[PDB]
Amino acid sequence: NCSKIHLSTKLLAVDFPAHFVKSISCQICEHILADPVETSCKHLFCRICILRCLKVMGSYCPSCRYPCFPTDLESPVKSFLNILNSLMVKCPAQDCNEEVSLEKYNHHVSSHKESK
Amino acid sequence: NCSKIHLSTKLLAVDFPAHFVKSISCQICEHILADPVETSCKHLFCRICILRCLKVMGSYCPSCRYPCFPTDLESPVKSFLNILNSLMVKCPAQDCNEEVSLEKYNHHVSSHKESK
Ligand SMILES: [Zn+2]
Ligand SMILES: [Zn+2]
Ligand SMILES: [Zn+2]
Ligand SMILES: [Zn+2]
Ligand SMILES: [Zn+2]
Ligand SMILES: [Zn+2]
Ligand SMILES: [Zn+2]
Ligand SMILES: [Zn+2]
Repeated sequence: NCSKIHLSTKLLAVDFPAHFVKSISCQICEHILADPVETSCKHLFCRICILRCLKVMGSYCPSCRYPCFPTDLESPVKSFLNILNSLMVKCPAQDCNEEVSLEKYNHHVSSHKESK
Repeated sequence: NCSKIHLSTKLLAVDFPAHFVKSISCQICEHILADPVETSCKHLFCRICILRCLKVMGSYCPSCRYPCFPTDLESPVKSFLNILNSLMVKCPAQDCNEEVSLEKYNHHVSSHKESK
């Protein structure tokens, strides 16, 4: 599943209120939004999660069921992207006790020193 | 009502996704949270809105209906307060076309020059 490529909200460093946690999560897969797109109805989903639902399930929003098309998919406003891209997350790599921002995460994972 | 003392979310400068807007709103009055407190169940309400509901309605969370007491009411985590206190809002005073942060709002309103 997308769990192999997406981050779980339980990796969030900060203990945020539940509705806020929900606001930065994909409304289909429930992971922290990865490449978020916004429907005409202002709901959020990872670009891949929504496109698949529109195909296999129909042209309706998974959240509210209002007509939804791939061509309607935009990027969330900048200020929202800023809040999301800044979330601090606890890296789960064994013995690593480091917390990094969502935008700096992939770099942190890669930069991890391998065994060899 | 609290509408005389609370700000409507339609005064928000930025057009945020609906679930995020919901996250920074009082789950009882629906205004932008004013002096937010968090229930044990991680839900948010203006300090005055929740205490009245606990009195007149019962000791249960308006959002989820899980037992709720005044003594359980804490302040939201700091990082959440930072996001909330920074929201940009469009002052509705006639001819004023100024946008200011939530924490600087009361100062902006007061500093408004009167007629006289
Ligand atoms: Zn996912
Ligand atoms: Zn997703
Ligand atoms: Zn929708
Ligand atoms: Zn690490
Ligand atoms: Zn209110
Ligand atoms: Zn309220
Ligand atoms: Zn609750
Ligand atoms: Zn003004």
